[PDB]
Amino acid sequence: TIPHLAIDPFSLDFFDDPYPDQQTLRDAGPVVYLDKWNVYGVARYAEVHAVLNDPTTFCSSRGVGLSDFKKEKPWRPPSLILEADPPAHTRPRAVLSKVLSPATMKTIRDGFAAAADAKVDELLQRGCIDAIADLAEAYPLSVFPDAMGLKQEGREHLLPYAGLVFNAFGPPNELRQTAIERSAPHQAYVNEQCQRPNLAPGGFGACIHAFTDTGEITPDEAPLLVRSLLSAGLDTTVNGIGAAVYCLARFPGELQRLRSDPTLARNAFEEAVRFESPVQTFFRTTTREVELGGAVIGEGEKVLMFLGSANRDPRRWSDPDLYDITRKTSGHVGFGSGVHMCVGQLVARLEGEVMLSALARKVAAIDIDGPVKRRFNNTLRGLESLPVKLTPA
Ligand code: HEM
Ligand SMILES: O=C(O)c1ccc2cc[nH]c2c1
Ligand SMILES: O=C(O)c1ccc2cc[nH]c2c1
Ligand SMILES: O=C(O)c1ccc2cc[nH]c2c1
Ligand SMILES: [Cl-]
Repeated sequence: TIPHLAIDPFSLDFFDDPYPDQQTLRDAGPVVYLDKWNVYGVARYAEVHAVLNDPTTFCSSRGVGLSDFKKEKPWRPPSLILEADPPAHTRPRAVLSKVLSPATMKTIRDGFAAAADAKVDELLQRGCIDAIADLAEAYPLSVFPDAMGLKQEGREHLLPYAGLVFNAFGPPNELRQTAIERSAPHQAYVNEQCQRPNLAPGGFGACIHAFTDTGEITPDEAPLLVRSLLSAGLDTTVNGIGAAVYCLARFPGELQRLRSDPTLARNAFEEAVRFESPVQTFFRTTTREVELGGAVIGEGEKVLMFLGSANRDPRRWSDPDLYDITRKTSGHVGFGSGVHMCVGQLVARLEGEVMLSALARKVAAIDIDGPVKRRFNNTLRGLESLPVKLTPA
């Protein structure tokens, strides 16, 4: 018997306060059935980790949102990387892994760190700033579109295009419907920027298109791979940085430990990813009967993984509701796990580290001062507005 729960993890009330319900999702049993969306769910670390690490049984090619692409029309042409299984997955994965490699990171690191220090110096001139518009959004907007080689015009579409992508993995609720109704101008902007003549030399976009020259990908595949980094590579980093600042603001003792040792920046960012989990959920579809958490699930069944919940499961983590910058974070699933584990994670940690290093060296206190506003999305967790006073060191 699988416990049935009436919890809607894509409701606004859930997003506004997910932690009691994520507890119930873990504590009802290792596998649950959600009445609202007629789907099975796993919320504990053990099951989440196990499902991510068996892609043959728990496939991604039938979609990693609620929609089963074997039965339903995808809202757009599927991603060649996220919505593919090995072996088809492997060549696109290899392309993007090379494009966002450690060696690539070394070549852009100094520019990113200089941008982050300039950003923080400038916020300190105003003092009262919005840690989302002025920092978690503005910083990645200042580095990532340029690292891609995007033109200046139309960049206002990038944040809402990714809200659309992340809303679309959800169930058919109002967030998802309104996003698709409003999608056409964002998709048109992204489609044009995926084309080879629109991507500046030296940037990730042109680097992807250079794989056509050796035959490693076709000219039809290359724009779809650029489209993956424009879908996945901005709003996630915005929300991880936003999380990290919100954590440092709510946990003033941790900000003082980071000031005491700025080399903790990279880990303080990793721990914000665990603690907030910007990507809260993904689905897989079984490709055979499987025993999961003691229950036998049939072939062809969607399974929802609660990544945020797994990252707070007291089965795996000591004091999971505490933000601890020296936590051993290795093994969190905020970037996934296994063959699809975030191929952009070094870009994310690069941005997060240099920004928290700049904060570590320049700022003495971060105090929330003004109303905090959450942004609701089917898959992304983050704030719309976080008004803070920054006190210079
Ligand atoms: C804090 C920031 C980020 C978080 C939390 C995040 C989270 C994730 C997660 C959970 C997955 C696994 C998907 C699955 O298992 O189905 C993933 C994969 C991926 N991420 Fe990220 N990511 C972040 C930043 C980035 C960036 C900066 C980029 C690109 C520049 C990126 C590009 C991708 C792509 C293309 C995949 C698909 C990899 C695959 O299917 O093999 N992400 N990400
Ligand atoms: O043009 C489209 O909307 C569309 C939607 C779904 C798919 C699946 C492969 N091609 C598509 C195009
Ligand atoms: O601040 C924005 O422009 C904005 C608009 C829509 C979304 C959807 C996810 N993040 C957003 C930011
Ligand atoms: O390949 C993509 O288009 C894509 C879209 C969203 C996500 C979120 C994690 N990885 C992604 C890849
Ligand atoms: Cl699209």
